[PDB]
Parts: sequence; structure tokens; C-alpha cells
Amino acid sequence: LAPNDPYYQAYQWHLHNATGGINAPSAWDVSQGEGVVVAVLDTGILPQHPDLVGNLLEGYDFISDAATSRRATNDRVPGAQDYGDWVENDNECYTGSVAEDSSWHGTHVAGTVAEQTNNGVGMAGVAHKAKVLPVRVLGKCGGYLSDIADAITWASGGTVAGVPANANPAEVINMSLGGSGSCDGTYQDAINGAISRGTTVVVAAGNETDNASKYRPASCDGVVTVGATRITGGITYYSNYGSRVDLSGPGGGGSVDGNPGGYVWQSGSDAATTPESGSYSYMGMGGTSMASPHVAAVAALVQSALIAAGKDPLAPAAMRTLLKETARPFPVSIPTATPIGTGIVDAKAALAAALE
Ligand SMILES: [Ca+2]
Repeated sequence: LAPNDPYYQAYQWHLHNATGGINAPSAWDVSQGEGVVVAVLDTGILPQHPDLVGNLLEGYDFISDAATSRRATNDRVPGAQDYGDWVENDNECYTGSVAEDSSWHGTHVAGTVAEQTNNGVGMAGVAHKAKVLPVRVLGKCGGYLSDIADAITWASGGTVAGVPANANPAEVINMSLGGSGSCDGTYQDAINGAISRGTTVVVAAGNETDNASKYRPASCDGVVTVGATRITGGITYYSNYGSRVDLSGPGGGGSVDGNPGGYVWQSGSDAATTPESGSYSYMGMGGTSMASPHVAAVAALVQSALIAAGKDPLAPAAMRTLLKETARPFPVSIPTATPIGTGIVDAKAALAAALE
């Protein structure tokens, strides 16, 4: 499928480039992810972005701190509106932190997952007939481990005190987020719960040019940890690495690869603070945060295709094994000491093997 989105051909090398892309055109001839729910645990969403409407569920906001959420109270609330994660001043988040504008990170990641495609508007997305369940866990200066753990439980169909039962349990969780520290009990138990309910958990390896074993949730057991490659098919300068990394997706190499080829392109906003300070746009961002949703959406294409053929969905372990075994070996040598998994996720090869 060669969709008609105006910016797809020029910008979206991560979808269609022969060395650095995920082989999406051919995969789309087989599945678009219809009938699957991918939970995006992230900064929230711009629910009325014109290139996302139609593919979103209401979701929920698990941030339990008014200063972080920019809401009126410390309560968790329905919906996942991103209020903006900007920070006005240096050193507000930690020593040497630098002031920055709102990211709309969650809207970009949700775009990779399920941006409306072949609709004559903006960009394409990978599992563009799936639905995104936006679960807001990150705001000003990031988020809280206990919030993120409860979001994992709820997203995957588990019960959380004080939140109404999730009517839309997710077959796939994407966590484009990370922090220092090896995986603890709280994270691990929530992840184990999600796995026990059949949910595949896909996480970003992290951007510290360091061993993924030292960060969470990258280092958790049972998850798919995703490194980042460039348009060239080689490791990015920032990607974490190590034996915990299962495979990679296109994260964008940054300035070395120029514009557009250094960045992943999706729905976003140019707003610097609140949503109202700017307007809907398409933004280029680089990171393992951009690689992870490519792999999460391929998981959604596979589950969709199985369901469509009256076959059983894969269990989480089988899903990880499949994504690894079908990854495209890297077209540039990866150094021995910085392994980033078996290859770049290959949407078509994953579908072909699942449907054999
Ligand atoms: Ca579009």
C-alpha cells in the first residue's frame, strides 16, 4: 500500500526506506491492526488532532500530582489530554536540567502507532486501523513510578483501586519512557500482571548511550526492549545497548542525518506551553521513544491479522520471539560491545511468519 498522506513520501523514511524502514507498505497489504487496542503510556494526547481523530479511545490520566499533571487536583481522572510538560526554568527537574518547551511526546508516539493513514492529511501511522488507548503518566519533569505501574495494570485489564474497570483492555502496551535503576519489584509485578493477561509490553531502551540493564523499564523481565537505528540502518549515537535489547526500530539519528532523515515524523503541535499556545502540526523527533512504537504497532498488526483469520493471538513470549526472529539484520555493522538486538523490526516478515 502506498498511502496518499501528503507528507508520507518525503518525510517518513522510517516507514518505507529500504535500509532504515520497517517495511510498512508491504505489511499494510496484509493488516492495518483493525480490532486491536494499543495502550500508549506517555505524556497524554491531543485528542482532537485532525490526523488522529477516529483512532483514539478516551483513556485516563494516572498522574497523581497536580504540579506534574497541571490539573486542579492530585486525583487521577478520565481522559488523557496532555496539558503540556514544559518547564519554564533551569534546574526545576534536577540539577543542571534545562528549561524546555512542551514535547507533545505522547501525541507523536500515538501517531507512530495509529495516525490516520491514506486520508489525504499529514502523515501515516503503522497500525492505522487499530485504536490507541492513551494513558497519561508523564507531565512536568516526568512521572511517578507508582503511577506508571498502576497504568500498566489498568491498561492490560487489571484492577486498580479508585479507577473504573478498563472496558478496552490492551493487547499491546507501549512505554516510550525510562529512568535510571534496574527493574524493581513494583514495576516487575505490574509487568508480570500485564503478561499474565496476554498483553505484550514494548519499551524504549533509553537514550544514554549506555547498557540498557541499568535503566527501567528497559531492564525488566518479560518485556520487548527496543533500541534505535538511523535511516542508514546503523545504531544511533544515543541508543542504549546490551544483551537486554531485543531488536531495534527506527529512532532517527539526529542532526548527522539531516532533515528529514534524522527524525521520525508524526502528529504533534508547535505549542510551547499549554495546548492553546500553539496549533496542530507534524513534528520530527528522535529517540528510542520513536523506535518503540514502531515495534508496538507491528505487534498490533500481527495480533489483528491472526484474529482476522480466526487464529489464536500470540502469547507475550511468542510475540517477542516472533519479532526478534523476523527482524531484518542490520545493513551496517553493529559494534560487538553495543548490541541492539537481532535486527530492525520488519512488519511484513513478522506477519508472514505469524500467518504461516
Ligand atoms: Ca494522515
